[PDB]
Amino acid sequence: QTQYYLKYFNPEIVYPKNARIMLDNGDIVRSTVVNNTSNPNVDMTGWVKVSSVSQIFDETYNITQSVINGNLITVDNFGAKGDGVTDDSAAFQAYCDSALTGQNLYLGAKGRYILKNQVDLKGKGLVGNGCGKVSEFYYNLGCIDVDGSSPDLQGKTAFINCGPTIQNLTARCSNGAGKQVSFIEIDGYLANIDHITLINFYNQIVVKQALVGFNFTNAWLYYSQNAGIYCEDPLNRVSTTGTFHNIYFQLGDGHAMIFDRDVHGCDFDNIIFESMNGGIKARTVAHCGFGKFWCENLKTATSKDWLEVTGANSCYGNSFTGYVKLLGGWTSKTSPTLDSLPTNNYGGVSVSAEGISIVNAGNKAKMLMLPSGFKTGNATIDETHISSSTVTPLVKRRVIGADSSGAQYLASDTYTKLSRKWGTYNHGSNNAGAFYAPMMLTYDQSFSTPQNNNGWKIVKESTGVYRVERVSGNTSVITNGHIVVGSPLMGSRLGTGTGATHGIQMIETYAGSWTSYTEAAGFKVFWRDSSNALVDPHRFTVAFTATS
Amino acid sequence: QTQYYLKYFNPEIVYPKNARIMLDNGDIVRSTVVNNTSNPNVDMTGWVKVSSVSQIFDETYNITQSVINGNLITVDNFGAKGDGVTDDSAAFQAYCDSALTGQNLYLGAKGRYILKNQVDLKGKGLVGNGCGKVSEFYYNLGCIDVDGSSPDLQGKTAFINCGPTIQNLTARCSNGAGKQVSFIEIDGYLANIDHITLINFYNQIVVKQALVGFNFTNAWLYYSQNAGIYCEDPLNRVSTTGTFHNIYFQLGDGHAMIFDRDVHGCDFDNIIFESMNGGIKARTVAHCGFGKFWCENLKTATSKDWLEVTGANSCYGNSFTGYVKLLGGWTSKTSPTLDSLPTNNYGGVSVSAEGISIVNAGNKAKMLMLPSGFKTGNATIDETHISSSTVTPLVKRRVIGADSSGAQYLASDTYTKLSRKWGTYNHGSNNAGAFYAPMMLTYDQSFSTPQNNNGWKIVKESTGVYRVERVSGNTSVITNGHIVVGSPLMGSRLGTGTGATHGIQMIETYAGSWTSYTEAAGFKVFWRDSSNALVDPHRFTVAFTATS
Amino acid sequence: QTQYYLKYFNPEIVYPKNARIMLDNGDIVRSTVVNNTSNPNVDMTGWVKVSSVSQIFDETYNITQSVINGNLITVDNFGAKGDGVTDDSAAFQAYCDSALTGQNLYLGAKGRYILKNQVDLKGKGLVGNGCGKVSEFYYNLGCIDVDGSSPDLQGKTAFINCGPTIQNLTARCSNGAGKQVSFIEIDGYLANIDHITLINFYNQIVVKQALVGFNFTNAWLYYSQNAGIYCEDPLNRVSTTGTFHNIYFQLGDGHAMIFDRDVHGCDFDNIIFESMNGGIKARTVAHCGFGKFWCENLKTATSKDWLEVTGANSCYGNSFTGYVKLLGGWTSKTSPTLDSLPTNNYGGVSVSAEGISIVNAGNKAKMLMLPSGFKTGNATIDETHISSSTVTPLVKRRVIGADSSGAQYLASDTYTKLSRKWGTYNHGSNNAGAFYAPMMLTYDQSFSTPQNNNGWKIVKESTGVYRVERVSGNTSVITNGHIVVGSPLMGSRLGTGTGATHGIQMIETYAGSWTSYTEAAGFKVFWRDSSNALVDPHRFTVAFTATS
Repeated sequence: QTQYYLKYFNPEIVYPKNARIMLDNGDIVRSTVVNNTSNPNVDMTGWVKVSSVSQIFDETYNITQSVINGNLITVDNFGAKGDGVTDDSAAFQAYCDSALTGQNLYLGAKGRYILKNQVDLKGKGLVGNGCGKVSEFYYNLGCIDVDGSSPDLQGKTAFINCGPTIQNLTARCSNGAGKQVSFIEIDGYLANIDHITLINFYNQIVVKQALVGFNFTNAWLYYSQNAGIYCEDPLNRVSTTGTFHNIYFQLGDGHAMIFDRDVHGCDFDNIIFESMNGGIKARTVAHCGFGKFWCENLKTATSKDWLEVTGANSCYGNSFTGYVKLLGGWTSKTSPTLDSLPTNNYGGVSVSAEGISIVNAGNKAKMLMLPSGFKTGNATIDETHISSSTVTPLVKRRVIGADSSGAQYLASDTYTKLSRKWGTYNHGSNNAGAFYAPMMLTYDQSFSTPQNNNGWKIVKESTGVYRVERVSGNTSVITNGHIVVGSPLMGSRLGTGTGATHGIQMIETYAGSWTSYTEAAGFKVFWRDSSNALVDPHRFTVAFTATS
Repeated sequence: QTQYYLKYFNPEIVYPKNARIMLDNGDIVRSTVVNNTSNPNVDMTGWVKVSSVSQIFDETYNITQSVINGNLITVDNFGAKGDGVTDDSAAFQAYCDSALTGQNLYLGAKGRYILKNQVDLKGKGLVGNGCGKVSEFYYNLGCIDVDGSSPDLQGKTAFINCGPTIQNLTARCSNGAGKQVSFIEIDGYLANIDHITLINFYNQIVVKQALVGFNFTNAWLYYSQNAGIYCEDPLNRVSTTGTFHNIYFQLGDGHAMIFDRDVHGCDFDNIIFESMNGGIKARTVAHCGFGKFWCENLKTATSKDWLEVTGANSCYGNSFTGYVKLLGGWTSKTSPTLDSLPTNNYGGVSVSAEGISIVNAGNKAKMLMLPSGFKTGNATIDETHISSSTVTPLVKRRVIGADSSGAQYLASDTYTKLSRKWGTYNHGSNNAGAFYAPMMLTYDQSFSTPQNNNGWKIVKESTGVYRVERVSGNTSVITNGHIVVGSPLMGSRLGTGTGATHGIQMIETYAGSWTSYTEAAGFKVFWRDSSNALVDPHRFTVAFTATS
Repeated sequence: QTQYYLKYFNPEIVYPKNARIMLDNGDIVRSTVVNNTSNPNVDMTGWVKVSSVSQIFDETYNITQSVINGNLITVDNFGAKGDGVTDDSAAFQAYCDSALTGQNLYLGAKGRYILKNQVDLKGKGLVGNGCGKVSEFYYNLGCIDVDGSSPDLQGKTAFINCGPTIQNLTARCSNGAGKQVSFIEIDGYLANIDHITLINFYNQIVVKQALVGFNFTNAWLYYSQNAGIYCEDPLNRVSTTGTFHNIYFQLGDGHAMIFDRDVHGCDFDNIIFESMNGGIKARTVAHCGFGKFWCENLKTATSKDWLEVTGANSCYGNSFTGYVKLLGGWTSKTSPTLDSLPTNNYGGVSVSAEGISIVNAGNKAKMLMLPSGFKTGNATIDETHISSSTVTPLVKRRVIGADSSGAQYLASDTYTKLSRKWGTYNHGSNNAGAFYAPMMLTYDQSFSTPQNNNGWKIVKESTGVYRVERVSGNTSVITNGHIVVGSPLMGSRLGTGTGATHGIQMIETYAGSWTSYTEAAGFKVFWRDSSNALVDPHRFTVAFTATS
């Protein structure tokens, strides 16, 4: 009054419904009741503040601005400044303690949020305001900036009790060298971590308990002092089913990842180690998948394995199925071309352009396929059936030429207990053929015991008459076989040089077995001198086959 | 009265531009025109409500709060309470029917949003307010909570006509046991589903039509009654190019995934089945990739395959290239070590620490590489050229020792139509050498037909004279070959035991072929008794080579 | 003027603290100072506008609406209309130039944002308002719509200097056919691109410099005129460590991806080419991973390789470890079954249901494993040790039958410098056995030089007496060997047909070596006629072994 509007509360006045006056601070209040005689400066019953968002409406929706302000709540709602100077830890904590906030903590649109004290997320996840490059340009636009010089953070993790989300985040530690300040603690059971950039800290990601259903992707993890990702697993729960994809570890003083204990069934792919002092370290790595790794340079170390498994025979069952690039000091115990050890191999299948190989932890056996053919780690190559119960022989087929139409002809071999052959075929005359590796067997009267081949031995029956005979228990037979008798050493083991002439006679299995069915138990060799008298060589060879 | 501000409309007054009065409800209006005589209680032409966000400005931008309220719109804008009690289905529908809303439906920051009626998304995608763990703690902070006890949802899907996005979402069905309430229907063509947690429901994800360009990742799918993901494909369009990564299926009464029909070119990786009653089931699985699976325990079943393909020879072309962990009843038809069947194999390549194998659906053939060597499923191993047209022989090289420098010496074999040899070398004297598997061929006058090896047979020419000769059509030759004659059976097939002495004579291909060029068609064998008289054995063997 | 509220500034009046009056435009101002005599129409010192959000409070937080409006800032804050008509480029630029905005540029909830001029993102990333299907329905709800008919955009990229984020975005170019308008330029070092849909444009994604730590996933890239993704790398920095997953390239006039130069250590998986005119093209592709590709139809081309590498021997070290589906004209140079070339193979390991193979770029060698066995590209298969220094022989073991318990019996072979054998065993009599490939060696007086096998030759000592002897430098020995003498050609090279009878005598290495220890240097062959007189064959064979 008169030429401006201003009226303060007057205890003599009765204010009607909708009457407006000013509080002593100048803010306008509106009476919501008839006959209002209450002083709004001490009692707001029957009054509302007109500048409150509960009294402001969006006519598009016919709701209050108060309701619209529930759409997105951030740390800015709780007084966070994000100004690169002011400690926002209390505001972050108030956010996490509030009944109004959702599953995650959110940053405001723009801000470098300083934290000088530990924040207990109380099970809330963490969502930032962008996943930036490792530069001041991005830190100034949007990040969490933990004050590593703060005495209350020394030896501690900046965020504890994180929920199942860390995403869309840039977070650094400033002035924390030597202070062992780690960034965030998150439980290993059920996590999605994606699109993060972490800078400095001791341990960047501290996994609590053990991995299970833990997914981690698209992370730039720079300058950690101890580890990018650390999992102590103090109760030895055994980590499983963790995925680690698209991670760039750069210029860390320690390792990329440290598991103090055991990891099973985890997957690692498209990982970069650039100037780290260690790759992935674990006690036990079992049935894990490893894809592409790019390992280039070491910070201060001279030589490090990209994967370091400390337990004896504790690296096994793995799939090393991406190329591992090694430059500037990195080594590998998983290459297909690596020679096997008798024990403590990094067990698994290894597949890359280097080779296709497979090895177990506790044995020398290793097979490798290369463009040239095959290599073995134990000087042995087995060929058998997939079924352990099948006891048939194998047949090998091999291209040896063409048939008359010009198509490839694959010839079949034979390798049974009784026969070794390699098939062939004459397409001119249309006849099968074969090449033979016969049984060879030598008689020598100077042997302490008779030589035996496959259940046959040679014995003297009488002067000039020798039996190539079956020993007890040999029930196998010769069927239509080939027979060659070798050269005699006469008179002594050295031989005199005199000769002799041989003939043979078959030994039947039953009466008529040979005559009628070309089945024989064995055969006799008869030796005679130039006067056709029976004579005894000191030593002689025979060669024969058990089939045609 | 003059001690407070309150003036209602008066029809006798002319209100100037910018004059303020109160509506009968107490809200202030401002005249926007000169000479205003319109009653704002019945006609707002020429007036504006001052408490509207269209009349409130952010001076930082010189725009109205109305404009700023277009940045993010959620179901809260349409009256959703998210209070764990109130049915918000009408508010969700209003959101989807609004001209103001964008591609997706969004939840507000905090809320447990109850739905008691089906929501038609009208092509909008769905974005939640967090991907939480499977616990009341997260449901209370942020989720959709479908009332499965609602009669209007029995046997139906809660959300229909979903757009190409489902993300950042926690959704449960409460009190829906036995009511067959499914969560969401989404078209198979062009989808991105990521970072979701779904709890209960009959089918959690209902795919409409068939997959193509369908990407699904980072999902915790717990307690489904029938399937985590169901694709009927009623028109048999054939699903393709679907990706399924980082999915944790736990404690479902049915399967993880059910395809009633056919799936081609899809990828499955880092999947967990924990206490399910079934894995992935399909009619046909063709040219799909399968990576790491962790399969642990069954809910009520005793034995289930992790992958179940029902069609005969309908599992083929696949890549089973991650380790499949099997615990507590899970089985597999895809292990590298599994024996092949004559038909209905789960066709594909299988690569893990268990082995490297390859098999087709409709045939017994299967090759397996292990640390020890090789195993075959059909008792056969072929060795040939990659080209089907090449008809040269192969050469196998094998390490047999060292050369004089101490380097590995790989010796070469020979396997042609006419020669079987294994090479060697003497590095002391610097001479090549070889081991031989000769052709063997036996004459027997008791044979019904002459024995033939590779186009050669033995025939009697005259008393004591035999030709080892080429049959009609055999145009192959012996070049500088080795010849051994075997032992004679005289007088009868059994043999008398008398002997005989042999000599040979070559059979030339043309005049001088042997004498000048060591080429022969064959050779004659001459047999004589101890008086040097020509004599006829009943049966005898020869062994010879076609090369030196 | 008593029946409404309106008072303008009066220079005669002294306004107390909290007094309210109207500016000449009608907006209310409140005095913040005592004794206020300043005209708020020309000087706002000592006054505040009551309709400003700095003067509106959310009592839930006790903060101003101004603070809450810092939670999310979009292009709408800078006057963008998103109305499908108005050019918003100036608003987008103002956003990027503002001190108030964070790491990324954001779109408002709903809008089709027209851009007629280039926007310089100034290092900000780009976040849209949804990743939609390729349809007007989604463009109308939320997208960037670049006006390709704008002369100022011809031959240019619409967005330059993008930060490390492109996500949640739909962007099209309208009316740009032939105008070479590209969408966005982003640096190759440190990027996360995900959940995007791009429609038309010349190059959709223009990578500046070279890839490193570049992650790209979940993209629908339709109708590009030249390339979905283009990387010039003008300085030949060499691209590395880029990931390209879940990309659907459809109906482009050019290629999916074009690298003008070199790519190392990159990963490509779950990619679709549908009616493109080219796949991935690069100069050099080194140590890259390729997973599943679905290649179906060409737009106007007749035949195209899914991967096209132009440099000679510049495709090497790769992993082709997913199935590549080829339909409607697409071809491949990476199939396991493809025959090798002598040079310019697409080098790498290839693993799918088609086969398991490995090949290098610059050599014919290629090994392939199939269900049937093995195939080689160079007519050769090697078998050796993984270690290059090991010089022992190998032993091959092969199933040939069963032992007496019915278990598989694997027999061992022998292949040394001196011995070729295949083992067997008689489980009836419990005796080992063997099949033999002996050394064969022929004497021929018509040879210009003696035949030598493995350091042994045959020489005439005297009439009828021949030495099978070691040549100079052969220090190897026969130990308990088998000896077979072959058939004599008498009188001439052709032979007369007369015979002869042989005997042998060993040649010792030292006195008693044979007699006592069965060690020999060689052996003599003695030939005699039917009168027992020494005689000289023209030619004869021997066969012997160096071991028993």
